[PDB]
Amino acid sequence: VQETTAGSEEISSATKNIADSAQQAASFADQSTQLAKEAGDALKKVIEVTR
Amino acid sequence: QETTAGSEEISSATKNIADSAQQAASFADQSTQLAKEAGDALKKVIEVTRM
Repeated sequence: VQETTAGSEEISSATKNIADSAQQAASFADQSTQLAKEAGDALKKVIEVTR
Repeated sequence: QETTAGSEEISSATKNIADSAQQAASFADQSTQLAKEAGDALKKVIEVTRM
């Protein structure tokens, strides 16, 4: 039970690290998706301008 | 027996996160690579425009 609790404690520690890292990775993925759509909305009025 | 059942579902979850992570890391590499070339080709459209 002590062996198991020690491995369970490691799984828990890792599951927090994955859960905090993914919530910040996702937030930069939604910021990056917005800066791509924005830089696209910019660039198409430079394609319209070059035309 | 309940722990054994749980230890199977943790393995399924571990694998689902490991696969999701690998693929997402591939997509992130493919994404950073095209934002370098798209920006290099835009630092040339700025020179054709200013020309």
